[PDB]
Amino acid sequence: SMSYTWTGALITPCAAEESKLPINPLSNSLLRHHNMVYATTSRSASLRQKKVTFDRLQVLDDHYRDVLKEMKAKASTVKAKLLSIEEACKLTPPHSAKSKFGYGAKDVRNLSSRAVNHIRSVWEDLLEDTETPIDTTIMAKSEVFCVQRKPARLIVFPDLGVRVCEKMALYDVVSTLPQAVMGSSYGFQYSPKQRVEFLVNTWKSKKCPMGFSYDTRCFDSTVTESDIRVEESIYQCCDLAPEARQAIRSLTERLYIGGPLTNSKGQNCGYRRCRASGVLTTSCGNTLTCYLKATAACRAAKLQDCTMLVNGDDLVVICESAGTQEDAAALRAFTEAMTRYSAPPGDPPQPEYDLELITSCSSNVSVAHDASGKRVYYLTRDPTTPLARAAWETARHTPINSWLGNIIMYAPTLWARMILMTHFFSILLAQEQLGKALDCQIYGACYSIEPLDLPQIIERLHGLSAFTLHSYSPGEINRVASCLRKLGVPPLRTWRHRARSVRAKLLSQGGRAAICGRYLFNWAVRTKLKLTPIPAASQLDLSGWFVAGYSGGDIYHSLSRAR
Ligand SMILES: Nc1cc(Cn2c(C(=O)O)c(-c3ccc[nH]c3=O)c3cc(C(F)(F)F)ccc32)ccn1
Repeated sequence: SMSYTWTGALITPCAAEESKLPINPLSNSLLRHHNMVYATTSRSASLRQKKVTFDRLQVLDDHYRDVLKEMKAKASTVKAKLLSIEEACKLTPPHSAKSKFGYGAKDVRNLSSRAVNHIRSVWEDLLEDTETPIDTTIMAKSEVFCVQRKPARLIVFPDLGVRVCEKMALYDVVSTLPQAVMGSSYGFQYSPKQRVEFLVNTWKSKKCPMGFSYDTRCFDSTVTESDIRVEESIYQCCDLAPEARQAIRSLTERLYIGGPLTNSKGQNCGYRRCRASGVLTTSCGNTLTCYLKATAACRAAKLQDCTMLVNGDDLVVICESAGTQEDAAALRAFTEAMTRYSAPPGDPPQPEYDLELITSCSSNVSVAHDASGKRVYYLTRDPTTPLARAAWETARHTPINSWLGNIIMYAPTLWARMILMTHFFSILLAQEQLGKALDCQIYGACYSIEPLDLPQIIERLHGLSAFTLHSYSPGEINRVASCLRKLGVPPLRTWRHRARSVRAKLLSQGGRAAICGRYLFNWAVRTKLKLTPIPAASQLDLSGWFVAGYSGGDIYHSLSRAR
């Protein structure tokens, strides 16, 4: 069937859309080639519509059926809980899109009578009605990139009342079931330090390793109605409350498999028969589907001792090499099986014989040295998109601060330490906003974090070595330096000067600011301060941080204030 059908009504914006990076003094201190930075808008939605619209031909075989039964046997160990309305309301982001039924996210979080009454009526309707397609809104996503232009991605999501109900029926399932089924292959259970440990240990565990990343073209569009019902067959192996079983059945038929698309103007836009990007099950569903297809494809290809690491549609496979020619042929056979399963590649996969050459989750393993000169593996990535987005976020107040998420996840990197920490600490200190909580996203969930808590967060996620790395690889240094020239970012010598300045100011303030000056900026001075474990680090409650993926799932993970 066609992934989408369209009526001809346009994908419309709800307000004015900015596509150009503003010319602002603060963003210009970071990045001077402003014309290279752009934001996607609904103006390019028709280009995206053409790309995502195609017929799927799916052919399943015994390898696929065998893997599925093995996955279901593991899912059969899970007992999932129904969340109460209050628990589901507390998981709603404060700025989540308001309902069309007269209430918004603040009303949901406050358990207002109107929000609660409407959520209760939506829940009862899921229990009673197994068939009526649930309406969804389609919007073009506003995302920032550097030139060389991408068309806007499309987001499809149901009303606020439905999203609260999805959490009630499925939040516990999507949070616990993926690790139960996929074990060590489930990527979202790892902090960045654990992910690098898993990759390095997996690579080193092979007698002669070969690895490859597999990029599916327009993954959500390749997901079939059969794939979504197969995904439901896995959820149904859980021990579930009867209302949760019915809600999952109803949500699968009325929402997950497909449904009508409405634009921001309320006009009927078309019909979807593939994965919706904005539902609670998107991450879990994509991860399970990708794992199932790849596991089965590995068997069809006769790839030996395969270890997968999956996060949504992002897949990396590490296996036992059979020689370059045999691997080359087995990888073509893997791609052929993935294509039969309706997961064709975007770029054909390439066999890799060096772990640092593999790019997975846009990131690669690199090596630096700690204070003792000991090799430390860590994950890095090309800093182009992070810097372009940090420039945008400096010029415009944005709901999600990718710069903050990037400092947290890429804390050991040369570019996060020298540029992002320096730039934002300098601005926030000048604004007396170091203690102001900002929103960022980790594995798709929203967190409210104060920049002053960064040292202890970084220590937990990466270890104290995140504050001592030096002797970065020439390849990593060249990539950063070349990115700075391309974007017109001041050179690393300028960042060192600026860091010494903000470090001095931070130390002069004492308290949490001085801890930031000591730990975050020790790289900027020859006279190193002694770095010991931060007491606050062991006290941090990072439960929920690296458990599961929630992209598009409308999840907020910071504490709810009492009432
Ligand atoms: N492109 C992708 C990424 C993922 C998963 N993912 C995300 C994500 O946005 O979900 C981040 C991630 C990066 C920055 C801020 N917040 C985050 O969550 C991240 C960072 C690392 C690491 F390299 F830093 F370890 C590894 C995997 C990561 C899944 C599918 N496609």
